[PDB]
Amino acid sequence: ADFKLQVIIIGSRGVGKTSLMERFTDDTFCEACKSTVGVDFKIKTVELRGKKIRLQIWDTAGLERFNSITSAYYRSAKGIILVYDITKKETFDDLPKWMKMIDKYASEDAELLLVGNKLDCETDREITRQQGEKFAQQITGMRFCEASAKDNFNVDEIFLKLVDDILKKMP
Amino acid sequence: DEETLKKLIVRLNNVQEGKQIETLVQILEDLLVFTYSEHASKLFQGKNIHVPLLIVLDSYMASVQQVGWSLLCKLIEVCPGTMQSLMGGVHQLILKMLTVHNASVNLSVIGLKTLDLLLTSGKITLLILDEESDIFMLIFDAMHSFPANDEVQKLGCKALHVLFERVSEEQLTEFVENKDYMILLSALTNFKDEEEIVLHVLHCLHSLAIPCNNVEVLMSGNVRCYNIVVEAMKAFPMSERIQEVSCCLLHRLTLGNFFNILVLNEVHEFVVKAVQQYPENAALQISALSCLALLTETIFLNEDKLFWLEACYKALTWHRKNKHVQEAACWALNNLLMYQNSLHEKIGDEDGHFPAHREVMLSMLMHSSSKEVFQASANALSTLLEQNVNFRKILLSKGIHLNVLELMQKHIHSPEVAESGCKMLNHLFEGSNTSLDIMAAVVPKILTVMKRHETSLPVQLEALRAILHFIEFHHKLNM
Ligand SMILES: Nc1nc2c(ncn2[C@@H]2O[C@H](COP(=O)(O)OP(=O)(O)NP(=O)(O)O)[C@@H](O)[C@H]2O)c(=O)[nH]1
Ligand SMILES: [Mg+2]
Repeated sequence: ADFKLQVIIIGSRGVGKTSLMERFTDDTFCEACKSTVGVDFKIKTVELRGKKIRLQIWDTAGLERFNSITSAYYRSAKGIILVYDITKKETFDDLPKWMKMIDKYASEDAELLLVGNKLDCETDREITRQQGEKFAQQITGMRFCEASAKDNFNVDEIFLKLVDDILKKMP
Repeated sequence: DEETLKKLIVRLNNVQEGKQIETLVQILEDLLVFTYSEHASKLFQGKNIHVPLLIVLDSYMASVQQVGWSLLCKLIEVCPGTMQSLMGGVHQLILKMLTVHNASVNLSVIGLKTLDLLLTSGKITLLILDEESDIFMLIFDAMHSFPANDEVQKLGCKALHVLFERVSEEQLTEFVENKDYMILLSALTNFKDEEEIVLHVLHCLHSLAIPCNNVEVLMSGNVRCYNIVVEAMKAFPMSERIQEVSCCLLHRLTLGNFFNILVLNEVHEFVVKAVQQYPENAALQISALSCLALLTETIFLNEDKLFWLEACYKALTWHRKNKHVQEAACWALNNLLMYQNSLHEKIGDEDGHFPAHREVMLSMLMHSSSKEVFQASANALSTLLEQNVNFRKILLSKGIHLNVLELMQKHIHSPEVAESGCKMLNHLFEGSNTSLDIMAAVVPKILTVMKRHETSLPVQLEALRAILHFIEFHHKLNM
């Protein structure tokens, strides 16, 4: 245990934040994933870049009611992950509000990554594939990398690329 | 009679045939449970003959080791002096006896039974721990290999409950390396309806939530310590042991992550029931009232008010001689009144209302010798005065100002008590008269408490607020 992080996962409900956190940390999956009643850890130990990394994954609610409580944790987050489901368009159009909360609460060393979940319905995807980086044409830290939890496609790519992008910068 | 036992000792002392011996001591087992007398009072057996007969004559054997390690446990109960002679050996032997016989659900129950009857002494736990065996590996292997056996899971767990209390502060943090968590937690799942297994599992989880890199892993979402709630709700609604242990664990868990506990509503709705149902087990009070004094900002940021206050008054009244009960209870009363203004109207000297201000007054005046109780008591009499203009007329007449100034001057070498007592003296006087003897007695003491802590930002803020109340007759005021 050489370093501790605080990577948080934020996004409007129904997209699959808990499913991505589970696919990375413990690889389990049930189709009736009960919605997170608040915030919740899922601690992880990853060994990379010649260091042991104690990664803490704060899974958040997504409702409008808990939007205050989650606001307490945007400060310490070394890397923030924002998610939108490609089958519902309004689950992407929420993103101005999430970006407003990020720009209000986050820190200066907070890398902000966007992730599109549930890619196995790309043929039914009501949101396109080009729109991601087109929205990420804002502040240059905003990456974009679509993935899919239930089929385990580019899942750990998200977290591993994120922790590399984090610890390649700070001393 | 005794000459039969002499023949038995003479037979067991000389090994000639490897199979006949297992009869003789077996008959002794009958005389072990034959309660006609304490004929095993000679102290020659069971400590100097039976241990060499038990380790040498059959180390690997289930021939003799089973009935031998059964005779030892049947002896330790009846003949008491063996408990003094087993150590001061039997501890290097039992680790090998568990190691070799790693594959018998009927020869490991007796080993763990001698362990759970043997570790109650002390000074043998230390000698077992300092060895090459690493007994935790043995008990955890015996628990791993044998699900569904009700006695390896218990007689284990009860042998960890007494072994985790004195291990380390780093081996404990190691056992959270994906070990303790699986064996201990799982037993909770298979035997969720048996009492003693659940009580000892709650104890063991309570005994490795001591570090700070461990409360994270326990409150996490991979081994979620909300098994405390299900244990306090189903397997023991009306038994004080599991309630007390569960609630002390829940007090230990409340580190800087409150909004997991209070949001999961069943972890602040159940602790209150544990307080109100059992007002006579002081450990339950010093756990639960402290836990709810911590969690009250979150439980009132999200009736529900009336929960604590009757229990806090009952805790103040009954456990008078204790200091921790009164500290935690007036802490919870203060932190309840400061975050719910309405029941300020429900705490008064009149009929129906609770006279808790007198109780906090007497609870400060008794326990003069402790800084923590005066700290929390001045914080609990501050809030009880700033929202009322009738409680600052009884205490002003009973003589609490001289008492609190003597208390401050006795604890002159601490800034906490000076700050809290000065806040009490500031809130107590506001909007009253000052008969010049009062000022001439007080103001030197506040100036003494003002030039002995000349760094703390609130001990001069409260002081240069409190002295503002006091600043023939002219031939006295000039003096
Ligand atoms: N096929 C498929 N289904 C998915 C995928 N991700 C999520 N789902 C489905 O969508 C459901 C949405 O539930 P959930 O994962 O909790 O979404 P959420 O937004 O994280 N809920 P909350 O944030 O409130 O906890 C899941 O239960 C699962 O059935 C995916 O990649 N592929
Ligand atoms: Mg979810």
